[PDB]
Amino acid sequence: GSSGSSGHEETECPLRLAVCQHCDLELSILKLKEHEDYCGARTELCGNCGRNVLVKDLKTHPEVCGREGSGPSSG
Ligand SMILES: [Zn+2]
Ligand SMILES: [Zn+2]
Repeated sequence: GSSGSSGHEETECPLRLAVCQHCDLELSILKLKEHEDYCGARTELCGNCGRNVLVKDLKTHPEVCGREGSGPSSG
C-alpha cells in the first residue's frame, strides 16, 4: 500500500469560511451571500408528489404539495 516513510507535513492556514443555511454546504464567506441567491432558486425532488420544488419554497411546499400540479408527470 504505502511505505512508512517520514511522510509529508500537511499544514492548514487560518481561513474563515461561512456555511449555508439551506444547503448547509461549505463555501467561501465571500461568495456566500451570492451563493445563497442561487442556492434557493435551485429545485429539489420531492418525495410526496415527486416534482422539482424551490429550496426556499420547500418550507411551505407541503401545503401545495398534493393539491397543486397538473398530475403524474414522472415516476
Ligand atoms: Zn447554499
Ligand atoms: Zn411535494
